[PDB]
Amino acid sequence: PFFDVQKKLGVDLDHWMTIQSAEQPHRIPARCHAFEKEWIECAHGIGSIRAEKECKIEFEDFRECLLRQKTMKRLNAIKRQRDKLIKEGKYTPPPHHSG
Amino acid sequence: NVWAKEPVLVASFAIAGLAVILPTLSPYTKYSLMINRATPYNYPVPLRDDGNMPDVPSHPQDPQGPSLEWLKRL
Amino acid sequence: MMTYIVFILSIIFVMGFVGFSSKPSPIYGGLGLIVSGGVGCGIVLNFGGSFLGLMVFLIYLGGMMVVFGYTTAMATEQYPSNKVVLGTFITGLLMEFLMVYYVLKDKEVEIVFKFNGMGDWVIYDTGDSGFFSEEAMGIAALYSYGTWLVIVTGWSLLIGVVVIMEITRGN
Amino acid sequence: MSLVYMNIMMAFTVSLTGLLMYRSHLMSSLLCLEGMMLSLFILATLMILNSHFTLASMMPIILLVFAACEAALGLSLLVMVSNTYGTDYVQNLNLLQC
Amino acid sequence: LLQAEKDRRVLQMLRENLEEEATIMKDVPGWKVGESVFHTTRWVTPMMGELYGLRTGEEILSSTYGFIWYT
Amino acid sequence: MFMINVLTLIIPILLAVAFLTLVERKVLGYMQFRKGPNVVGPYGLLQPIADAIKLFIKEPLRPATSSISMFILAPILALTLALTMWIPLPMPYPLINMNLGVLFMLAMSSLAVYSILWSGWASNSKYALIGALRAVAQTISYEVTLAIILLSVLLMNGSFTLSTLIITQEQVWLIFPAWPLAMMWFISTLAETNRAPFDLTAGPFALFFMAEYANIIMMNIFTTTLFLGAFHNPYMPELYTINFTIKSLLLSITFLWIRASYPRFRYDQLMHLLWKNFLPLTLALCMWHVSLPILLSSIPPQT
Amino acid sequence: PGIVELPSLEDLKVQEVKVSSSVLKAAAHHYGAQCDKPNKEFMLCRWEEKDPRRCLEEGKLVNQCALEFFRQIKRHCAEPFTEYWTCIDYSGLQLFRRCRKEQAQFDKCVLDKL
Amino acid sequence: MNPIILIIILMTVMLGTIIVMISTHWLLIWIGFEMNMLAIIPIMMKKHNPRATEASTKYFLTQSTASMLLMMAIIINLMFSGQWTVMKLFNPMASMLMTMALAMKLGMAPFHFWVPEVTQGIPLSSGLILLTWQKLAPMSVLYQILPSINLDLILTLSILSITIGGWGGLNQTQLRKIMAYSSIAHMGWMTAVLLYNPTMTLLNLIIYIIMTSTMFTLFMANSTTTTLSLSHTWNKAPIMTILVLITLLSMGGLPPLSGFMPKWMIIQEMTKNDSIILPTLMAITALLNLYFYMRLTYSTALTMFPSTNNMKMKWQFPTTKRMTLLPTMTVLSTMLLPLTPILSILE
Amino acid sequence: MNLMITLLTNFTLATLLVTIAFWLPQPFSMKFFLVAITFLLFDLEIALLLPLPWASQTTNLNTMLTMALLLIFLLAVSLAYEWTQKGLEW
Amino acid sequence: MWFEVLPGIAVMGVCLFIPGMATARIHRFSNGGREKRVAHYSYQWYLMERDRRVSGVNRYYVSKGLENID
Repeated sequence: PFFDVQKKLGVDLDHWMTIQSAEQPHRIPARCHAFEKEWIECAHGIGSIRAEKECKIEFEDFRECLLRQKTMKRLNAIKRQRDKLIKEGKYTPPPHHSG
Repeated sequence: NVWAKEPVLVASFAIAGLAVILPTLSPYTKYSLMINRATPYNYPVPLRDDGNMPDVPSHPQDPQGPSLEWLKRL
Repeated sequence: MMTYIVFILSIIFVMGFVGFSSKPSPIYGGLGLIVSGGVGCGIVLNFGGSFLGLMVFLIYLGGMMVVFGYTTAMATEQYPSNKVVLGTFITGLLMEFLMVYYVLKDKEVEIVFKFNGMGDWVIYDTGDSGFFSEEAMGIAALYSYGTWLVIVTGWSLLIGVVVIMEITRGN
Repeated sequence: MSLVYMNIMMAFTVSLTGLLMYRSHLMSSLLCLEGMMLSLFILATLMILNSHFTLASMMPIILLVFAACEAALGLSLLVMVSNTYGTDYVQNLNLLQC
Repeated sequence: LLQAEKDRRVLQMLRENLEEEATIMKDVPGWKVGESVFHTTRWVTPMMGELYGLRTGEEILSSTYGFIWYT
Repeated sequence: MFMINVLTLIIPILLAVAFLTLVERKVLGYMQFRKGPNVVGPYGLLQPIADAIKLFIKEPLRPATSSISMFILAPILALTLALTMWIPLPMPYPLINMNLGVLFMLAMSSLAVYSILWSGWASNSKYALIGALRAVAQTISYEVTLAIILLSVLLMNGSFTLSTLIITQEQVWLIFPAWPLAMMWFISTLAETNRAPFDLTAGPFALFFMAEYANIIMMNIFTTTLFLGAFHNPYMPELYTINFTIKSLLLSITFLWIRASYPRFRYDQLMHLLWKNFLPLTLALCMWHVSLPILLSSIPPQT
Repeated sequence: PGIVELPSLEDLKVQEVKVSSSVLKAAAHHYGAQCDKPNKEFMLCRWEEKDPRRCLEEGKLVNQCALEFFRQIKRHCAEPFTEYWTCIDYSGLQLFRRCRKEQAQFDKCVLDKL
Repeated sequence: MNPIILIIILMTVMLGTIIVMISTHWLLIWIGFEMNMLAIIPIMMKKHNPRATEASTKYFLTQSTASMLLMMAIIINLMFSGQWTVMKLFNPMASMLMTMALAMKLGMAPFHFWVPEVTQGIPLSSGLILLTWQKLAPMSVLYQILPSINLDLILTLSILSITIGGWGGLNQTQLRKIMAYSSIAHMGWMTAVLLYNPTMTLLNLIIYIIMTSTMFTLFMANSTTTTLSLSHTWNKAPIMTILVLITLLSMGGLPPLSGFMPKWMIIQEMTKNDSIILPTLMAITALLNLYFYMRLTYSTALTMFPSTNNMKMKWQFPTTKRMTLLPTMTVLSTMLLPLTPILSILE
Repeated sequence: MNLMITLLTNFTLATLLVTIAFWLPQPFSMKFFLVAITFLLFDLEIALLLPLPWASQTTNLNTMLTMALLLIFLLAVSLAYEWTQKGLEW
Repeated sequence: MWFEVLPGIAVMGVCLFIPGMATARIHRFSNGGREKRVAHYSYQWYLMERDRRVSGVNRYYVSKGLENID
């Protein structure tokens, strides 16, 4: 079983190693701070089932902040398209440093 | 006594015990904590101006805010 | 000498893991794990890596493989290569060659994932005001916030000491 | 997806198969356990660095020191087995049959 | 002051790089020109491939990997 | 220009080591009642040139090896440590300014332990293996002590950059706030260089010899940076380089001078002495150098 | 889904203060004294909205304030301000305890004259 | 062995298991499992025979690779959506690796090859403490992370562990192997109902721990390895025989006796779903693993094997073993039948 | 890669020295094992100690002093235990 | 006497005197009298990057003071 002496004694000795956005020793954020704050406020007073079926949009926003999967997919598609059209030869590219 | 028996151990216990005790009788620990607190890492973030509060000074020259003066004077 | 140096050092890393997972004599195994630890240090220092990758180097390449080679020297003999060892090394090189060939000349290689295949200059910091090398102040916690963690870690090492002496004839 | 993570997970599978299939010496098995340890270390460290997960950046070094003292216990057990026998093979252990 | 110059420079790379993308991708179907992949209406910090993308090697190696092995 | 910097570091190491051989032979000769080597030219600098090129000329040890590649792989590691360990050492401007260098020092000392162990396994039959095994034990027993003491002496300065060390040495020498800790550190440097009064009783003998003496000059330079020295006014580095060279030379002469006149220790006396006398005393100095900067209102400006 | 709303190239033209780093570092404190009063507008904009592409008018304001400040220090005393920052330039990372007497000289110039 | 050192090692076993119970961080759970291993290694090799040495070697290898595969599952969890909260996981692959790690931690059918070998060459006290705390420590974790597990994992391991602890078990007269195969069958039972109502799993954990404590206390009362030694215990004392009768029948689970109560409630809150063929298969195998209990009872207290003299000598000495707590655990373990609505004492 | 350039130059010049030096002229004890494991465990405790000079600038100083003294105190208890209990004797 | 050993130690000390002095000379030569800028933090590297960006020569040593204000 899981017990709750952590809450019972009033010593929150283990809740600070836990998430981001708990106060760092110098007040700096992580890379996805605000996404976490809105996601935690979305799924706080929630029985973890309408958390699964209701906060899905902001959770996917947070996941794609954390890993940046499909944004890299879009950038990689741009890179492959740029490579094949410079292989073609149309507009010897002025996207680098000059016209 | 044991000063002839195992002397480096007794010296280690003595310097150990004074290292335990000596921060209790210390007129400099509050100085240490003020030095350690008064060094900022992040940006000192401003705030929305006033509810006409006699704090949070507008010019950084204004000494109404809490500053450091025991730094320059050792 | 170019951009994908993290990827290339990762290639040498997985080659080193194959090079002692082929089961040689364990002093060759210690050599393979030392080479693998050095290039893993290279990878994490390429991510920077300012403290932790130089920190592992004293422990594994400073304190662990020493005792592994020590115990290789004092316990087992292995006094005289083989078909099975070098054959597994060949098949491991073949599997790495196949995976990296399909990373190179295609889009992505999927075990069950979508590994977006290009070298990682992404992602990285956009030149922030770090000023303290965030690893450094992070590990410069554990003594203000770290009440429980270092206590149970040191307690586990103390119990490790009494365990080792008991099994090696306590008291 | 930060492509290098695929290679380090494949390296984890390399070290895990090297831990599981092992022919003669227990020392190679223990050293591949150490390699698996290094793989988890590096993978989690690159994740925490690119996340700027700066508060709880303790995971690499503390995972390291714990599984290092695990490897120390394994060294002592291998020394005890090699002390009560001649060698430290996987064979000469077929006593105590299941 | 450094913060203001940094913000103007990263928005400069954003504007010029989306202009480059709008010039370069008019062949593929779909493709809205400047969609964040994310959903919330917030300025996310870019990922050093949105800033230093398609700059061909030299500046991105001297920018990302500069401090990492500069002495 | 950077490869020119590297070659101007690692070209004078051969000069330094060979002239250290003549200097140790002459200084032992005058601690004794001997002149010479001085028949081989004036005072014998061509004498280290001559015996170095002689040992290159002389026919190598025939194998008699086990894994030829491993047998060559150990001394190549020893000499590349001896080369790659003068990179962050500041005489006034070091080659690479690092965030941390002292942990790199201790890590490369442990790689020297690897060199000893690999040469010991790949060498020969069982008796030399037992001898090199005891050598690895008596080498590894001191990296506890030296790392502990180096940590407690940098704790007065808080940072690892070591240019902060050359700043913080400006007022007093660091021998005055820590003399016993520095003394025990110097004994640990005698342990790491593996010389008399500590016992060790191969191929290539010249390469193992080279690694030995470059390790000695390394520890002497790191000592001279670490515990003493003087200021450095910029736009004149010759002044600090002169004072640094003179103090490091006096300390290396003192090092060989301490070697010159003491018998070798018993091995169990060596382990007994190290554990039961240096290890509680190092712990005592560590706990006092922890609890003292929180006393005297002086915790360093670790930027 | 939603597309970003980037600012134009018409707002991305401020007279940029293309000055070097050591002179900007040595000219920091009195720039904190006279100017840097209306840029906490910019700081509060940046910390009440986490969204540059919006607070850029105040970025143009701090840009013109810093350029006006360096104009004002350019026209009057000191010209040995140039001597002061080139005294502090070649000293590695710029410690401010390096060239202290000329710091006193520049302070006495700007105090007795401005 | 020093008694101070044994009190310290018991303190560290309790510390590691309480850290597994109480923490909310993943590193702390891994530390608790590792410290449980490190402390439980010198309880084994309490003597210095090579049997305990090889047993501890096998146990250390399997336990350490289970610990590191658990750490692999956690680092996969932070490769995906990353926070150190013991909650729903965020990968079927990570949950798969994690439940297979815990299946190595506590006695499961693909992974049970170390359990009879680790129990055979050790004394009784080490076997008792390893069964109790090494079958208590992962159950808290599985009770935590149940809402993100593919069910076929848990159900396949449960079915196959019940039938392996059944079929393997008809062949050994080594009593430690008998109790180990019984442990495999009951851990299959106690894992089976994890995704339906875990109150049944924890109540079955309580009942199984008390039953195994009674059984091993009865074996520690008179040192036996085989059934013939139990027939000599029949000759020397009669009350141990009726205790072996009652405790073996309560391991068998008969409805007048308290060992039936964990089976019956499992069948109830399993068949309130659409699972019927799976309960009747599990309860047929529960009929199967009673047979070696029954031939053990036939060997001990009901038929009688021929005895050897010097039992005549042992008559002149009354019994002088200390029991830790035998009779309280016995009547708590066997007469607990009309206290079924002490089900809801748990959640 | 700059220190990798230095490492490459040192490694290549060392291999040149070795290969031009070579082309031209033509049981055990438990007491051996206890010291190595004692090294290993005290070295891991050194690894726990050594981020102490990183940490000494925070707003929680008394607690840092207490747990740092606890770490060296535990290390001293381990040392004195194997000292008194014939761990290093001959 | 030890007058006959001081040439050996003298020449070997000169062999140890040379590389740091020549290295510092190459440091001062490779930036035009400047010292090479040390880099340990992201803050110093970003300041160095904007310094070498504003210089026009893409070189961080020119140091462009006060003569591009207005």
